[PDB]
Amino acid sequence: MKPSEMRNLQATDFAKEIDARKKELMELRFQAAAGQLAQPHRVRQLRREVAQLNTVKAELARKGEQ
Amino acid sequence: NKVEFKVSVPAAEVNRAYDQVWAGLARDVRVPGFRPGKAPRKVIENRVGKGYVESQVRDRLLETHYSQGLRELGLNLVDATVDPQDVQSGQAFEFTVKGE
Amino acid sequence: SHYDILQAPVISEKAYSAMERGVYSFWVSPKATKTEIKDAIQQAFGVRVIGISTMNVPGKRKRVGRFIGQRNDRKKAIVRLAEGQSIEALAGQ
Amino acid sequence: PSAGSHHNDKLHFKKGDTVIVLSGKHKGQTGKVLLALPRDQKVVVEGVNVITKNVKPSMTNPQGGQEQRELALHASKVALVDPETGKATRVRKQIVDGKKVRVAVASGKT
RNA sequence: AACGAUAAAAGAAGUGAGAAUCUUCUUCGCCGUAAGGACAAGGGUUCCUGGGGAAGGGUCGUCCGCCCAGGGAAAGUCGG
RNA sequence: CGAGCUGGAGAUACGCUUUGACUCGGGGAUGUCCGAAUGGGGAAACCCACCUCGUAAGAGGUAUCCGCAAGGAUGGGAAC
Repeated sequence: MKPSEMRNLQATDFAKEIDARKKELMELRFQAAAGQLAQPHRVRQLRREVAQLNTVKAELARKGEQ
Repeated sequence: NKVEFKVSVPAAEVNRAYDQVWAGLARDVRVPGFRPGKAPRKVIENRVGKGYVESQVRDRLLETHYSQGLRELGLNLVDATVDPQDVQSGQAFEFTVKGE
Repeated sequence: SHYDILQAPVISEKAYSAMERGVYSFWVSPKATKTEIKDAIQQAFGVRVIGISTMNVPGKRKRVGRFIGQRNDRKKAIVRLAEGQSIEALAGQ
Repeated sequence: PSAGSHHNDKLHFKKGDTVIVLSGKHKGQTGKVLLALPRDQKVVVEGVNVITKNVKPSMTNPQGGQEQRELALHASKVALVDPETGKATRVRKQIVDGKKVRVAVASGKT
């Protein structure tokens, strides 16, 4: 989520997580308008993890370029 | 003074038992999904088919027994405690309700 | 790109009676075209689509109060298949 | 109502310590604090018990008389009181955790 | 005082806590280069389904173009 | 800082926290569309492009004024 055991990934598998939570949340909305969603926290934490990706790679564009 | 009453119901008259209540209530309950008159199959079990099924029917049948029980006798009974039992995939359903 | 452009599912009675032959419909974001979404519904599930539409869809709604009413705009897309009768399990719903 | 900004955002008590009640009803009534917050400044002690009744429109056979719940309070009590008398905080010691301060008056235990 | 053109109404059936005034039926009448129908500007979601009844409706109101929930307008060729 | 938090409207459930959450300090990164806005157009938030980099997506450039290597500039400020 933040440890050094995550930012070590390159720009191939690390970016794969970006489109991993967006698609997952997509199958969570259909249950919100059908009465099958019983995990309100499945959205809060999810979106919170999505931000823990585009922020890391963004740091690899200033610390290694100046 | 503690007495526990029980009942054993065969899976013979349990399936159709819900098929008449589920479809029966659906023709009355107001669901934003569809209008009161047409119901698919795989939609009601997703809307309230979680705790508004075996639970509602259970509390409904039991309440009827206590209600009519006071209409045929006319004497308030004592205090009883109903206990919710785990529901199976669709077979014999038993329960245990005792009291003082 | 493929999983993007979304909004909310559909559950009417007409959107279902027609879904029996192969007529799906999934809402989309307040901003989307027809060419970009076309390749976001086929590569999302795995089937070719012919028809697809998308346009602003407002809906003023409220209860009580003097705080006006909000206008929520959510475009809707009604795709269609040629030979594909089912995709996964959403058709047998 | 200033959101009860009279005092401050902290609390001189915890949610697992023994706190009594005074300057009110039931004198010398000891108990344990459960729920409490610095915002609206509310305290839930197992000592002060107030019989209340809940009202529910229609939730699958209502049937609810007068249940037994607790009542929230304010800074009308004294937290950490074992010397059979109300005290405060003025002795700060340490053991093996230099990341947490201690409280004491003439004893040392808490 | 007035309840907003002197194109009127009647009965039966139903509903309901309660109906002259809601519904159904069958009659009566009035418009018919219109008091029919289709567009444009303009309004905005008033539309349809189920509910409701304080307020608006110059009486009632169980009804509404009133209040709430939901749903409803998918065109390479009609307009732009 | 510290053992609570999950905004006002306080309601329901799921959850976030003693491997130091919330909150307070203070820096960073994201920053749709409009708005001098300056890509071109335009009844503000709408329409239409072109080029370069490139798996799709996606990113950046694209007014005019003075010097014309950098850079600065025409907009906004109650009152003074």
